[PDB]
Amino acid sequence: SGALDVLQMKEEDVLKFLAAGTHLGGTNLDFQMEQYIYKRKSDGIYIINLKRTWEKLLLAARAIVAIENPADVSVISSRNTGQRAVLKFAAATGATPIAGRFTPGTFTNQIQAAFREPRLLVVTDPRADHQPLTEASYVNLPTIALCNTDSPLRYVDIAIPCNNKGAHSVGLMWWMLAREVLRMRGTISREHPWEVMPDLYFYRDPEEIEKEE
Amino acid sequence: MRAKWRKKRMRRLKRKRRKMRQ
Amino acid sequence: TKKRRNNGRAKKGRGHVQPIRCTNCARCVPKDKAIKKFVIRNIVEAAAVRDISEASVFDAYVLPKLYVKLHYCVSCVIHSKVVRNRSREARKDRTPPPR
Amino acid sequence: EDVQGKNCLTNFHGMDLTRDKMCSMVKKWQTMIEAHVDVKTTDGYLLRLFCVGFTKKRNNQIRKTSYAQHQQVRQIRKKMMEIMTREV
Amino acid sequence: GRVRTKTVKKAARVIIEKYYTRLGNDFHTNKRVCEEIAIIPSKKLRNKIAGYVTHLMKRIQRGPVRGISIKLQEEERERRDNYVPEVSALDQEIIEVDPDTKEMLKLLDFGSLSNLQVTQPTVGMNFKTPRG
Amino acid sequence: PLAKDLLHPSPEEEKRKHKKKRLVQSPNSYFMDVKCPGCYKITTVFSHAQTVVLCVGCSTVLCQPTGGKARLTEGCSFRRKQ
RNA sequence: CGCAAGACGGACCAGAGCGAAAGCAUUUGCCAAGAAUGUUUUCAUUAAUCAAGAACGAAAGUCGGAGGUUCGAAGACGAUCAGAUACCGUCGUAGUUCCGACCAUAAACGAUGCCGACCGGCGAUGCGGCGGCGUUAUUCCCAUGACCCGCCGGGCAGCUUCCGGGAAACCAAAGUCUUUGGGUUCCGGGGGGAGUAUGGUUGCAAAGCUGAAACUUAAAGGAAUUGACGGAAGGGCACCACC
RNA sequence: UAAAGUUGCUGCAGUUAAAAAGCUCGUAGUUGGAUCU
Repeated sequence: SGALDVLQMKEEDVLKFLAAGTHLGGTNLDFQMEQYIYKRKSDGIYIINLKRTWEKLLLAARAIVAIENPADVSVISSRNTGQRAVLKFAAATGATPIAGRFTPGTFTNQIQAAFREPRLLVVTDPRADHQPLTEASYVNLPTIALCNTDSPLRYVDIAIPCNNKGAHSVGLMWWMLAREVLRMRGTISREHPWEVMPDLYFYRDPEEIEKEE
Repeated sequence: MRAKWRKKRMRRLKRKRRKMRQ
Repeated sequence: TKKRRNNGRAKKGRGHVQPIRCTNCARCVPKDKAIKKFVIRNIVEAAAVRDISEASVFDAYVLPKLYVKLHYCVSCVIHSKVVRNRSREARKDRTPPPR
Repeated sequence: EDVQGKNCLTNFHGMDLTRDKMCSMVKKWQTMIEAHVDVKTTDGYLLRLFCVGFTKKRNNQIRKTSYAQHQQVRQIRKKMMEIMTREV
Repeated sequence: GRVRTKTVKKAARVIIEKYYTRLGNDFHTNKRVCEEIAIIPSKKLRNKIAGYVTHLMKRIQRGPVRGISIKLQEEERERRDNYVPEVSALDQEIIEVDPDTKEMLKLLDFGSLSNLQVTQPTVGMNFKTPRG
Repeated sequence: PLAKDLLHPSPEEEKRKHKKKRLVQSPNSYFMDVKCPGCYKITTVFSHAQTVVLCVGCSTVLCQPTGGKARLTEGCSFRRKQ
């Protein structure tokens, strides 16, 4: 953010965060995520400070924007909660998505069909996307992760403190990352709300899709 | 040979030897 | 080479543990090292439950159970197949069998 | 005690719990407190009452084991003995 | 046993993915189309491939199977990926907020918001599973 | 951490520590002035007093020794200094 | 149904506690001791490790005196075995128990000296202290006891380890080691001969402590890797197997 | 004699390869906290 008034977090962002439950973490706390939480509720849940969340999201957006080729940014989600959000982020931003199983050796085995050498690496959950995070330590690949209170920070260079468990929170987090990346690039402005609503990134389980239709 | 039994045999040898020596 | 970190027993911070006798062979085995089974079994076997129930003087008697604590040496516990040998990695699993 | 009219007349001679009951109340993550007194009644009968009590886990206990400390066990045993003596 | 080997399984998967248009549910029609659109060098293997194609057609008529990526089911799935509700699920008139997160928002310079309803904190600190 | 500041620790983080492990050690104890209904004079009582403190104006004990802080009897007002 | 003897103290009993170790579990009382915690108490370097010396030291064993239930070296029988006088079974003596006096040895083991610093994380657990929503118990005014959520100190443990180290197994110590020095005690120098001979010394004895050499040898050994094998387990298979 | 960092003060080793005394006191020995311009 840089303390700029233009990059400050608005009331609409806080409304979205509270509606999605992004500020609500887990009952456990990683010792490297202590600087991002605010307090622990009477039911043991740690509250994630949304100032720090916005700061880390803007830092991650800066890191993504610094990658000149958008395709050199890789977005990963093995869990289905963040899969559709990852595809939407890649479509809007231009990054290369890996939704589902991450084949081991994707970054290290040059004699392989699905071999790619990204310049940046973004994952929905360090604990669930541990394979690409481990392989990023073989190819000098910096990593951005959406980290809960209990997320491990090994090989994570920019941890965005957020609830990565709930579908609403994951979708909102990926949507805001895409929106901030686009705003920093120049495409779409920050004077009027973005035309894409956050629910385009939310995961819909089979029960939900059957009920809705 | 088991070491315990080797020690036992050596001890019996010493017992006989000290029996014969006065 | 050390096979187990706890030396196959559950003794920490003490010198001596009183021995017990294996229920099969009567071997003197330390209580911490011994393999203990607590068997809570119905006195009437499941095949005979219906026949005993019908011949009962009292309706709704709920038959009693048997409470026997079993102590085993390592040899007899392995032979009886209460415990089995495990891999070097699965040896560390202390969770009781889910059954 | 005596037989008249081909009826055998009995008296209280002892009381006990069934083996299954006692074995069922002895669980593994609690303290069992036992006490006994030799106390005479007012008609010359000398009794030896045995009392057993077990430590209870609270309805919101997260701790696996509920153990009374040694002084707590001694106080419980003293109360057991006092109550039995007062009641006999 | 009647386990189909990788040859017939993979041939059936490719035939279904590539010519899903022509294949149906009948063994005889599947046999004929499989003979037409593929060079199967044996008739026993052709019949095995056609039989597994019929089995997999029954499989995919009842939902999506992971080995085959036919264009119609992919189009349906992608259409489901673009579904957007009329009103955002985050557009709640009232958001229930605990007192501690309200204090955090106060420290966050967001304390004047009227969408927030302060809920009673749970007076029980019983949030951990009992040990054992 | 890898960059935690030791010269300027947070006050809560210093009250958390052991009294000897703080940057500058300081006791967890204090002295209180305890008023009794049976008297008027000043009775300064150590918070961790090991003695039975008696009010000179009555037959009422002021505090009782305990493994830690002294147990002040109900009905006495104590004001802590420093 | 009782009576009498000795022995033992099940379940509760836990990778729980205490003790320098050996070791320690029925109630109650007495006697002396002890760690940790708390302390804005006192003294003010009184300390660490330790040749010489000293206390304690499982079991077995020895000498006296009791006791002698059970088990049981020795021994006597009975047993499928080619052959037990082994394993199994029935008996059974010293012992096993207690009181004195010896003995001073164990895989007496964490096969890891002690004292002191620094170096990750987490969840528990024992003790003491401190703080805090709430739930439960003694007349309706409070502590306090049992829970609950935490913090601090010591302790028994549960840990990756690409901090780090190792030959590795593995070890938050077995780390802070060729980037080698915090203090100090004991102690090893290829395998055998050999913990033997001899001398001394202790002991009633059994034996304990200290303890060689001639000679002999190219390996012995540690960790792990693949195979083979197992009168080892799990899952399958075969009328060149069986049923 | 060097090689032998296989006598190690520089500079070895003692969980499993050879190895920490069963344990604890203890005298000599060795070592010993801050602080004076």
